Amino acid sequence: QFNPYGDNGGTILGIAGEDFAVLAGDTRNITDYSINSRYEPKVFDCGDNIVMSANGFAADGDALVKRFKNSVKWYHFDHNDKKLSINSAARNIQHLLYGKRFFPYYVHTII
Amino acid sequence: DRGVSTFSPEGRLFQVEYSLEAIKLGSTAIGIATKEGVVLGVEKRATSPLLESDSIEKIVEIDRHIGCAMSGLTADARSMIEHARTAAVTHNLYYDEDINVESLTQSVCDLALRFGEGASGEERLMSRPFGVALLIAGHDADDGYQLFHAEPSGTFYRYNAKAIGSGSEGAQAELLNEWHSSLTLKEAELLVLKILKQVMEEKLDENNAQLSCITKQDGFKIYDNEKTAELIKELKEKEAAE
Amino acid sequence: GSRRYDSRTTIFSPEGRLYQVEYALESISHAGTAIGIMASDGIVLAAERKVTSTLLEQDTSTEKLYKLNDKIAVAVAGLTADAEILINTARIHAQNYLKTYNEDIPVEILVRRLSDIKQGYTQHGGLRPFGVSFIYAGYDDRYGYQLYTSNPSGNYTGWKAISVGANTSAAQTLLQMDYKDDMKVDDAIELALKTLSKTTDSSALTYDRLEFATIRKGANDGEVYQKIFKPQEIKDILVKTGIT
Amino acid sequence: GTGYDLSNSVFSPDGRNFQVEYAVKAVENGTTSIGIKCNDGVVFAVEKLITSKLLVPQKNVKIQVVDRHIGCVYSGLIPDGRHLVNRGREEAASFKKLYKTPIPIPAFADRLGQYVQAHTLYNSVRPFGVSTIFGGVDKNGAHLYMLEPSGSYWGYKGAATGKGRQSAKAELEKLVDHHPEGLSAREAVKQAAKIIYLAHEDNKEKDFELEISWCSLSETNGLHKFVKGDLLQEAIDFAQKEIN
Amino acid sequence: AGYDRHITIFSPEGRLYQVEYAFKATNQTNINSLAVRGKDCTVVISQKKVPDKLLDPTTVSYIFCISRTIGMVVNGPIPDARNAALRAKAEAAEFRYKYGYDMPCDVLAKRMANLSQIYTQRAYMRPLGVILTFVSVDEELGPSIYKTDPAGYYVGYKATATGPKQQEITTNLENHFKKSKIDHINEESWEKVVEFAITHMIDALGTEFSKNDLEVGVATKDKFFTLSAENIEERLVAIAEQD
Amino acid sequence: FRNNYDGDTVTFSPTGRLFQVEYALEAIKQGSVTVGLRSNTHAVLVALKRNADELSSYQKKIIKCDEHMGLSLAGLAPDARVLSNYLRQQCNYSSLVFNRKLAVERAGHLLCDKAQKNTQSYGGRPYGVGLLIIGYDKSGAHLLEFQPSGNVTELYGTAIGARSQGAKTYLERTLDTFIKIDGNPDELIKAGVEAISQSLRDESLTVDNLSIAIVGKDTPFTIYDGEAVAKYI
Amino acid sequence: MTDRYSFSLTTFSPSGKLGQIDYALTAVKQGVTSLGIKATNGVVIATEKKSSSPLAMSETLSKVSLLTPDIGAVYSGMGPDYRVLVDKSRKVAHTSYKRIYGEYPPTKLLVSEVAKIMQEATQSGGVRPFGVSLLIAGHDEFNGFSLYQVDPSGSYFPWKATAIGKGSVAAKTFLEKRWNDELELEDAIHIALLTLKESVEGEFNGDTIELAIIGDENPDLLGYTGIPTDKGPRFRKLTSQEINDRLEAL
Amino acid sequence: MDIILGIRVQDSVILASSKAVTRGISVLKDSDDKTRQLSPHTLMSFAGEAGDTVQFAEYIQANIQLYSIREDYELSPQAVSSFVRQELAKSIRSRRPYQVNVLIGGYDKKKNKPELYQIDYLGTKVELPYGAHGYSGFYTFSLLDHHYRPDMTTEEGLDLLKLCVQELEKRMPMDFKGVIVKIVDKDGIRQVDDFQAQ
Amino acid sequence: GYDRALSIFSPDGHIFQVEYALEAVKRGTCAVGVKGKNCVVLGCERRSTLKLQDTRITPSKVSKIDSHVVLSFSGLNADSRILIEKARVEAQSHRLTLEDPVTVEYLTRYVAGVQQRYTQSGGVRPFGVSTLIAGFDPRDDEPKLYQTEPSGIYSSWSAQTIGRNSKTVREFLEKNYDRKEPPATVEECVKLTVRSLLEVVQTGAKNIEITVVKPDSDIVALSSEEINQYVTQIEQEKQEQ
Repeated sequence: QFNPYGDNGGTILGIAGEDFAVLAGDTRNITDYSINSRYEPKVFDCGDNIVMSANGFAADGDALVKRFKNSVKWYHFDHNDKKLSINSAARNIQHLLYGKRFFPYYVHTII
Repeated sequence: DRGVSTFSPEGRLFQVEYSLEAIKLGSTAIGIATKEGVVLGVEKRATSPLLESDSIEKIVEIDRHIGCAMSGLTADARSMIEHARTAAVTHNLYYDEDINVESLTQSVCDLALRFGEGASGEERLMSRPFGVALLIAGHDADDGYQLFHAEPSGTFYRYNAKAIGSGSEGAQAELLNEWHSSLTLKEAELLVLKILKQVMEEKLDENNAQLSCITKQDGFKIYDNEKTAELIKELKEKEAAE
Repeated sequence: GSRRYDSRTTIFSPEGRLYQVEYALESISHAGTAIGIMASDGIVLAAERKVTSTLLEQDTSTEKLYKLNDKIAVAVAGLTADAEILINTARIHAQNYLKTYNEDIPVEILVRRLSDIKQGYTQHGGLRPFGVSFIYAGYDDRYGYQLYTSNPSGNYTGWKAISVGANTSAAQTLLQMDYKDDMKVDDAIELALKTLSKTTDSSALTYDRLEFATIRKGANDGEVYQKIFKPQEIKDILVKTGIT
Repeated sequence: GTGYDLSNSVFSPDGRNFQVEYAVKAVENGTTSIGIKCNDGVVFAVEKLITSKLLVPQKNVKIQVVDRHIGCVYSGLIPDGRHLVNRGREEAASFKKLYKTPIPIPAFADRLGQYVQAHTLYNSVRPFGVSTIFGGVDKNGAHLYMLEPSGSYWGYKGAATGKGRQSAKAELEKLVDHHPEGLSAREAVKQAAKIIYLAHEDNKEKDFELEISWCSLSETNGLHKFVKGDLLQEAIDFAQKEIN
Repeated sequence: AGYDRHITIFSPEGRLYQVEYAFKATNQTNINSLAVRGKDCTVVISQKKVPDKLLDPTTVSYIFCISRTIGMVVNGPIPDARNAALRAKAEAAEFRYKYGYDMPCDVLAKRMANLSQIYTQRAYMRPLGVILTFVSVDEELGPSIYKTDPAGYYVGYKATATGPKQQEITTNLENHFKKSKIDHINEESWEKVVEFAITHMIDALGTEFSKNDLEVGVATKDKFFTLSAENIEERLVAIAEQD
Repeated sequence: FRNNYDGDTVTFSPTGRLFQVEYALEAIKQGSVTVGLRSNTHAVLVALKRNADELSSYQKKIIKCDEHMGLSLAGLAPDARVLSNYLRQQCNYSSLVFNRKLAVERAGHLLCDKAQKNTQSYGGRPYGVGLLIIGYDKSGAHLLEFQPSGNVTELYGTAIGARSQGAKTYLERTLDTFIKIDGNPDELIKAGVEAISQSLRDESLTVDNLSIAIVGKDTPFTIYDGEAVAKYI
Repeated sequence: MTDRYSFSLTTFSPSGKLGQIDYALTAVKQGVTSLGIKATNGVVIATEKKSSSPLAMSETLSKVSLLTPDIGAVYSGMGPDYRVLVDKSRKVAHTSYKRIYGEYPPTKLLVSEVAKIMQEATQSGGVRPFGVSLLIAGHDEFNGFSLYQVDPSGSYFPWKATAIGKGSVAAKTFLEKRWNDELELEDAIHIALLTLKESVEGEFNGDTIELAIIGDENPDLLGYTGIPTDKGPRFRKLTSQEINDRLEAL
Repeated sequence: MDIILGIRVQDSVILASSKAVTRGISVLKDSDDKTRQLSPHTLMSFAGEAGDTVQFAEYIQANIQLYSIREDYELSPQAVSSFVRQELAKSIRSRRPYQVNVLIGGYDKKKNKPELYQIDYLGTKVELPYGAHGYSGFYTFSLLDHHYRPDMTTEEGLDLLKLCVQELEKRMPMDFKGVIVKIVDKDGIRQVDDFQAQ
Repeated sequence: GYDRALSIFSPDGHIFQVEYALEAVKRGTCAVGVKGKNCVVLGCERRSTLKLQDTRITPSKVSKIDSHVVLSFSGLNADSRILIEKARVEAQSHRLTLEDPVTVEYLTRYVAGVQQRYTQSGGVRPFGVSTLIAGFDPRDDEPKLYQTEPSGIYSSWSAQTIGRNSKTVREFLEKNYDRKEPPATVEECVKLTVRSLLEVVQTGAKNIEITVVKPDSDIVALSSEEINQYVTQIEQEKQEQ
């Protein structure tokens, strides 16, 4: 039958320093025992000083990041360019994900 | 007959212009914004001595940092308030923060032109414009204290001070002179209380008038009669003293 | 657009009256007269057939008395066609009630429903009201015999005796004059024929111009019975009461 | 009585539809535009009034293509024209999608005809404020058409509508008589540039900008294309020369 | 009140003015047509007037091929005529699909008449200003002529005419049949039936026609078709060698 | 006459006019003036914000639709919100689906088509606002003028609103000059202000009264208000 | 597009009149006369085939229609309105009855259905009443033979005999004189032919008159055999010839 | 399942319902009242699916209460049970059927007689001298079939019930934490607060 | 499909359909309500355009929305029925979800909302009804009296009247009701109510009905006599002077 999901491997890491933060991730994207790419960026700069990565099923990870970036864009539009605080982005992302509670984005996301 | 969303030869929407007339007949409402908060005051204007005046609610809380006063067909303002409260709460749920005063206003104004008998643009189901204007006041981290005037036209304006209702033109002229960029919350309180007194048909007392304010520290609060009465007296004094 | 041709059947007059309702009533006022009289042991429904002919098949005809339930019947004054629409929906409400509670629908509940439907064509939809007035005669174990009335507005009221249609003013005065609480079905039957007989805009009052029905609780039984008199039965009773 | 001209789908006592006629007025008040059917294609040209030096030259294009082989130009309310091409484009896309072959010009014409005629059937819509000249090459050669706000359309040898349609038609009729064997793409382009220049007299007040497009089985491979650069200037001259 | 003249509602006299005015529109084209029935064919003649010299004569027609067997000539503005044509073609194609056999001429006429009747009763739909004449050689009825109007009325004819000068064509045809005593043109070839058709078109209208003044449609067992300018010319020549 | 043909947009007058549309166009004239002009590297929007009272703010008249596009409004503010929001969606759609910035000319067509739908059907009303769209895309700098009738035109510069004709004649004169202010935004802006002033009469553009926006070769559409425009008064 | 006429086009006037219904009645008055007579063993309905031209084929246009094998209808007023009513009538006899109970509806019920359709066009939004009055004649096991009249208002009444259209008043009078409750079907057909003669101006033969009856079952018109309980339709349209044969003894 | 018993004696109806509410491995509560009063003289007990059980009962309660105010009258127990049967019968062929069984005990002030109605989730209704839902009948019916008499006093009913509950406590595998008992008679509905040792 | 704007603004800023709705209320029979120190009393007048009615079955004026709240009104009877139903349903719904009966203010706010909605919704006319709603909030002894009108506006009163001649009876109440000392008794409260109705009823023993509402769902309507006795003791108060 048709399986809507897949696993692209990869690993990401996020560490919060006292006045800085880091988000790292390997650049290898795979399928089973094959390598699809040795360099396929997985951590992104989404503006307002926010970095994000949705690891797991690549198609979903891309869709989410893309959706969140658009969210920031509209946030400015609808709130006189107000910067989106990290905590606000976090709550926003919770809703983006829960919106597909019954056909989840198969990803573990960190910002 | 004629459509409810027809343009007059002068480029205005009839139903909206007529809406503004109904609003003129409404009870006076005044708002003054200072760097210490915003003050909102209204004319209760009961239609009989048997009507329990405190059941007159023309000043309502939208959220802890936003409140508003209404003038005109007040019944029409219930759903606007309902919408506004829902908007502010909804925003907080999605973003874990406070809705900006300006955005909340913009949301309310978005219902304004949603009237018609089948206007091509979406699904504007509402047979007529709202017959009430609102003074939306609040505070937020980005632009501090703010006072907005939202009309049935769908447009809103920001004011340092503003009066709507029957005594509006008279009261606005007053505010023009009285207002200055360094008023204190108390100076604003007495000032609103005074202007109301001038335009009110009745003799202003803590029963046919109501004050309220919104401050970053305590948010939107409606002054209880006792607190206002003391301010009335304080006004009468400062006035008789020259 | 269309707005041009919209009569606006549901608006208020400057005096606060509903134009269409008032005109529908004006329409009903020209309809054959129908009378309803409640006795201690039964109800009587009598109506005058507006316009008739030598050739009109009276045996198969029905234009004023309709059976709604086994315990409820109505007398109609106005547009027969409009009435039949309401009659049918009425018959259905009764059966839905029966199916749901396994008890016959209390007379008022059915009248309020029908009246509510009428009230609707009064507040929304932009359609003309039904040009119908009803006299309901029914029986239930909570209020026994009952007599009601509903008109285009959707308003309804209870009565001891009442009339709808033409010359109701006269008819009501005549009834208010000779009605007595202790009446018996037979007394009522006689009063009904007398009233019509005096309000008729016709020559005489023959059987071929009448519809008659009674709801009694047949002593030798213990239950309620509706009887829609047949031409001959109406001819008989007309002779006895002295109208020949 | 009167008022037969306030609603769109209304027939006047003389069997006319005034609102459709009033639309025509908006069409005659617009820029003049034309079409010339040559021996293997069709040419389209239109007048572009230069309101001022602020209008970027050669930018505000008026002629539009449908699919890949059809050209459309119109006079009247421009927005209505675009609206009609959007439909045309959907109509052609749909046809191609089901039948594989690009839509034949005649078939396309009826699609536009049926759609425009549709806007003369109800009073909830307004008729189109444009006359359109469109055409192209297909399985059976070239075809030129002109559609009126009434939904009426026919095949033409040459066509024109707008402010100077009379001058245009005049010149077109001349070409028709003097060339029974058929003009050529190359020739029609120049000729068209002339007709526009001549027809510009009924508007000689404002300066203008010429626009030409063509669809020739030999010059464009049956694909609609705009006349630009050299070929264009060559035609502007041919006109400016015969305008004196 | 006076609006009973704008939408299709009754006037105090019980009339429907919009339907009446729609009839007025059918003559806008100033075209006359007639249909006659042969022994085994049906013919429809119609005037073809091409005023503009800039028009492509080949695209000017008021005769339509509804189906392999049904032909339809329309009296009225072309846009409404084309609306009626498209619908009839759709109705005929679907009838075949759903019922397994070709839609009979008379039935299609009834279906189209019923559609018209609706514009007569529903306020938002306006009637079409046209009169439709359907013809064919029905597999059960033989040569057939059925005509519908803006009133939603329709009936079958032995022959018929439509247009500004309808009355003259009709009386001419009536006379011929009172005489012949049969309800058709006793001719075996459609060519001679087309000639009869044009001949009486000329008598009744007191006019001469060239090959480009006419438009002809012919319906025969299993096929309806229109003639060409040259097919017509051949017809015109023949009638000439008799007068 | 007119009276019987201006009851709505679905009615043509005996002369082929659409009054409701013309009345809508009237709301624009009653609107505060706004100007737009472009060199070959930048496009500038200079708009005069108008105030209700001296205690009121000066209503914002410039909106950003994307990083490379924006517009200035004159007339019914609510309508500009509707239209600007619709425009924001199209620019947004183009980027998400095609990873392509929407061409200024394309945005023009889209606006025209949305506006037109509100002039041919019963129940709706024409938009009562004028718009000046500026942007920098794959073919350079662009300036567009949107009319509620649905007409959109590409210009080098223009102005709309009350007394707009003043600045419009100025630009039509200054043309050969400003169209060449390539590589120097501050000059272009000064030219924009030296045009908007040609339509003054009441007062003189102040700091909380002037509003300017720019986009260009290497300039993401941005809005300057207050002190940020002081250096131009 | 879309019908935006969702309000009534028929409303009450201050006098209490329903104008559109009156006007429809007026349209009916101008219609060609038609009548119905109920005998003891049958019913007859008849009208005039007012040919609109001699080139038209009068057969192709029938004013007397079979609704069910035991029910027929005839009218006066607007023919097209009648035509669609007949289609709707035939369908409703199936959808709302035959498909439920497995038998055709009794005359009164179908008439009731027809009347309902007409009542609606009197109150529904965006329509005008039907401009016709119908005379429906039928027979059913538990009611025997019957004849009804249905007006544009949706009203209907049973008759022993009646007429509608142009000369209804005169015809109604003539029928009251000849009708008795002991008439046989052939007697009614005779009286029908006489009554119709007064209302006809020109030709009066089996080609200008349309007449049908509801009488005995016609096994010969059933189409098959083998099922005892199926004896054939009671509805039968008289032939041009059968009419002439009777016009002679007129 | 939970215990749901009903006994109809001379002048009243008695309903006994277990108090335990078990969720998995733990007994969350031991004082649960599995009953709702539909009207002054009509009581309904219920057992079944976790959430549907109370949601249903309260839905019915609300409807009967609305009927009471609209008509200013109390529907007969018969009328109420017919209403409830129909609700369940719709629900059985719906997307997600209510999995609830009920006993309706009421006193018909008009007939002056107590009535007991048993209705399962399929909408199966029957009137009885006594009944149960689930496995309860299996242990108690032989006792009831034996000692039951139509003229029993409410006191005798409570005694027969006590005997049933003891049989249930002896042979049933689960600990239903005793029952709560209620009586419905001409004077309304009252609860036998003393059955923990009657 | 029908959505014509029936309630719209006129040049002077009025909504005539809502204005006319009030006119229908003025035509309705008078209704009054006065709150005591521990009760609220609702009085209504009965028409007499026709008398030969059956009082047992004819719908009465004061209706119960819930066991602790009642509603009376003036205006179109048919319209009032629609409001009573919606309110009764909302009362049950509220108990079902909040697990507590409605407060009198909540119930009033609801009714008023339904009325306001009908003033700006296509295809519908406003309710030709004005109401008086009274009762006691759950577990509270303080009396409540509210009033609503076609426009959707509402508020609370110490005493109030709607319907024909409400002008008159309001005056009586205005110069007969002391907020300082409200009718400290059900008896002296029911009397004040009858006195205000006699100013307009004009001897109406059978033309006057009073309903008394006390805390904790204690509601009851008086019978002809009980009332007739109040009228009696009152006419004497006059003659005794």
